[PDB]
Amino acid sequence: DNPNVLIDAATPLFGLSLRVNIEQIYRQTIEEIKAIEIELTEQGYEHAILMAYRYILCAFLDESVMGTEWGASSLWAEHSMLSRFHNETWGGEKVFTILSRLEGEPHRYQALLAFIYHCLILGFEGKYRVMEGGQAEREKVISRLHQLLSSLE
Amino acid sequence: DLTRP
Repeated sequence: DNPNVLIDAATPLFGLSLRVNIEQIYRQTIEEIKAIEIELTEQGYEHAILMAYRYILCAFLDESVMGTEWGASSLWAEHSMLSRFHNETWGGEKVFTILSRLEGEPHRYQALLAFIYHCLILGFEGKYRVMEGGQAEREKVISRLHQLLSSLE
Repeated sequence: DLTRP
């Protein structure tokens, strides 16, 4: 399949994430995450891959909301996407743990790798946001991942 | 499971 399939499936959530009735957007986001999962399952995508995808999507959206001024004090902070879908509260470390595993089998996981690259260049920081020297280290991650994607042709 | 530890 095409390496952009998971990016394509996530485009409504990327737009949604970029502009962040708070209650409203919260609920539409929960519904859309599940709808995307169902759509990709129908297309025959592997459950384990879809759970890694969903995990990263949740962490991405949560970080987008926690970056705002109203985020940490809103209903979203109280019960985040990652908490509702994966029963975890941050995701900032585990996104990169997942990335490292996927990079152990990169041809197999090309589409999810491409998705993670897109998240990174859209500004996802995770653990790098609060790491000393984190901005430079994150740029090294992005450079390595671009090189990997390039080597997968 | 890719989302383990």
